[PDB]
Amino acid sequence: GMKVTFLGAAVVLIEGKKNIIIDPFISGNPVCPVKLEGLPKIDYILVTHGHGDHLGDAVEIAKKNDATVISNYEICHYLGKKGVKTHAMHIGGSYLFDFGRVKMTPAVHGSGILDGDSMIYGGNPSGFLITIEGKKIYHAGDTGLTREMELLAEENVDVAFLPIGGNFVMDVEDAVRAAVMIKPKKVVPMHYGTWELIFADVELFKKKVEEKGVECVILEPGESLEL
Amino acid sequence: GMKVTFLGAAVVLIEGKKNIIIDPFISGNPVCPVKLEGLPKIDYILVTHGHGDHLGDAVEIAKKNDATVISNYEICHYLGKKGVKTHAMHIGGSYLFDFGRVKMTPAVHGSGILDGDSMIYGGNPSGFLITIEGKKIYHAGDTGLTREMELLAEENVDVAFLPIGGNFVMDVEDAVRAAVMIKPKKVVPMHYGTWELIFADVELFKKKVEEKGVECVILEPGESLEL
Amino acid sequence: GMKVTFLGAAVVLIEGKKNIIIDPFISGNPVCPVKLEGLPKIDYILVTHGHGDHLGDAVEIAKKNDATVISNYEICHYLGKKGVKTHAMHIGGSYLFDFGRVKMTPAVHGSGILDGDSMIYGGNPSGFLITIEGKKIYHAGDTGLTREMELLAEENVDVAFLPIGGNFVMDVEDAVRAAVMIKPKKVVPMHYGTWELIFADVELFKKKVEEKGVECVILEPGESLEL
Ligand code: NI
Ligand code: NI
Ligand code: NI
Repeated sequence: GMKVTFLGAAVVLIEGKKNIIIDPFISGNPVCPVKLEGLPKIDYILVTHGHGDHLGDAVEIAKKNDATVISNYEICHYLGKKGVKTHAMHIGGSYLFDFGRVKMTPAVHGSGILDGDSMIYGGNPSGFLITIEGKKIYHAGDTGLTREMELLAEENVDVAFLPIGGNFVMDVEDAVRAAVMIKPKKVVPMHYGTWELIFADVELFKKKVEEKGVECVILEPGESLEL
Repeated sequence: GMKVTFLGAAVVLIEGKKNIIIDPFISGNPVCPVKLEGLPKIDYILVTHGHGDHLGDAVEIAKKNDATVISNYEICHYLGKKGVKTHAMHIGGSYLFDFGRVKMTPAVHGSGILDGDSMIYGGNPSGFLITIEGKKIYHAGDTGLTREMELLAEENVDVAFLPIGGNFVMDVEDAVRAAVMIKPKKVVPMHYGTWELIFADVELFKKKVEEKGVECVILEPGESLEL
Repeated sequence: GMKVTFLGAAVVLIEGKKNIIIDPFISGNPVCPVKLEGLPKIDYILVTHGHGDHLGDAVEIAKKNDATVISNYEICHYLGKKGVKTHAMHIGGSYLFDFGRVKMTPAVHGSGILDGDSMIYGGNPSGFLITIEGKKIYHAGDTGLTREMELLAEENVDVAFLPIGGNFVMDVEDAVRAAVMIKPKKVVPMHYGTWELIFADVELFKKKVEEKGVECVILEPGESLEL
C-alpha cells in the first residue's frame, strides 16, 4: 500500500518498498510545502527533462541520500560530471528495478539544462510510466498534447499526473483531451498555473474531465492518495 | 479585415490590429522580394525553430521595432542574451495575447541555433496555430509528415502554410497527406526550392491536393490573401 | 541483387551498385566481427543520431573512402568541421541519390554528440527508409515505440531493422507492436544484447512477431540476406 504525494509544480513523491521522487523542484519552489530536510530517505530520483524547475535539487538530494537518478542519457551524463549516481535510459525504454518497472514515455517539450548562462543539451523531454506492485502511475512531465499518449490506453493506468498550466504546457482543454486518450482510472492535475492560486482553473478541469467520464482527484501541494 | 502576406521561404506577415511576422528570414533570402526596410511596424515575431533561415533577422527586427519574440524557452533564452524582449512558450502550449491566441504545435525536425560556428541547442521545433478574430492560421514551420497534425483537424483551420521543398522537409506527396490530416479550408505551399526552379512542384501539389478536396492557393513571394 | 549484412549493434551494410553503411560503430564495438580494414569500399554513410555507438567511426571511414555522410543538419555540421563530406537532410525529408532514395523517418530518442566530455546538440534522432531498385529497407535507428511508425505501413517495407534491447530502446513487447504497425515482409532484430546472451529475448521476439504474420530473420553479427 504505497503513498503518493504531490508537492507542487510537478513534484511527485512515491513512498513504498523504496522511496521515489519525480522532478524534485523543492528549493526555490514557492508552491512546495516542504523543505529538502522535510523529505524522507530517497532511493531513486526521476527527472523528466532538463529544465530547472524539474531537474530541481536532484544533485543535492542524490548526494545526501546516495540516491540514483533515473533519466535520459544526456541528462545522466551532465549529472555524472557532478558526481551523481545515474541509471541512464531513453524514450520508450523500460527497466525492472528492485522497487518495480520504470518506462520513459514520449513528450513534446524542450530539455535544455541551464548551467550558468549556457544552455546545455539534455536530450528530449519525457514522462514516466511506473509499475509498482501491479499499480501503474503515469507522470506526463512537461508536455503538450500528443497522439503518443494513446499508446498508454492499453496500460489501464491507475493514476495519471497531467500538467494543466498552459503556455509552457497543455491548458485545461488539451489536458482533458489527453485524459480521454489515456483513459486512466484517476487523473491528478498538476503544474496547474505554476502558481499558488488556481482554484478556478483546476476546478474547471475537474468539471470538464469528469463530464468525459474520468475521475479527477484534486491534490493540493502536500496532499496524498493511496494505492 | 486581415492581410496575410507570404514573403518566400517560410516568411509570413500578418497585418491586422497588430502586426506579426513568422520566421523572418529577410536579408540573405534571395527569394524574398522586400528588404528589412520594406517591412511595416512589427509588434510580435514568431520563431518556429533555431535554424538560420527561420530565426533570420529576428534580433534586428525586434530591436528596431521594440517587438516581442514568441518562441520556445531555449530560443528565447538565446535571444534574451542578445538583449531581445521575449515571451517564452513550449510545444502544445498556448497563450492569449492582445491581438489573439497563439499555440505552439509539434513538428518533426531539428532546432539548432548557429552562433558563429557553434551549434547551440534551440529546444525542439514547432509550428504555430494563430487564432485572430475567430480565424485560424496554421504555420507548420519546418516539419516532416507527423500524425500529430491530425490533432488540428477539429480546429477547422482556415489557412494552412505547409512546406513542400523536400530533403529538409516534406515533399509534395507527403504534404498532400498532411493537408488531408489537417483538413484546412485553404492550403498554401511554402519553403519550396529557391531560385524559382520548382513551379512544376507547386502546380503538382495544387493538382494533387485539390483532388483530395482541399482548396490550394498558390502565393508567389509578395502575394497576399484576406481573412 | 543486394547483400544486406548486419554487423552487430545497429550496424547495417548494404552492398549493391553502391555501398552504404548505417550507424558504423565498428572499432569500439565488441560484438562487431570485422574491423574497419574488413569493410569494402564505402560510398555513403548514414547516421541516425549523434550517440557514439551509432555515429561510430563515421569520420574515419568517410575520409579513407572519400564517402559522403547522410544525416540531419546538426550532425552534418559537426562532421563538416572535421573535414567530412556531407549531405544534410531532416526528419521526413527525402532525396534521390544515384543508388536510390533515402528518407529520414521520425524516432523518439536523444541525439547528443559526445566530443571530449562536452555534450553537443546533434538535432533530433531519426530512422532511414531506403528505396533501392524497388526494394525498401527500414532502419529504425534508436527509438521507442511511436505512432509515427504507422505512417510506414503504406510503404510496404521489405525488410525492417528494429531495436529490441530495452532500457535505451524498445523491448520485445513494444518491438512486436512496432512490427504490427509497420507490417514489413521481413523483420530483423538488432541492438538486442548486444552481448551474445541474452539470446532468449531474440527467440521470444521471433516467436511472438511471427504469430502476427511477420517473418523474422535472426541475423548474427556477420550474417546477411539477399534482397
Ligand atoms: Ni519544462
Ligand atoms: Ni529547418
Ligand atoms: Ni542512442
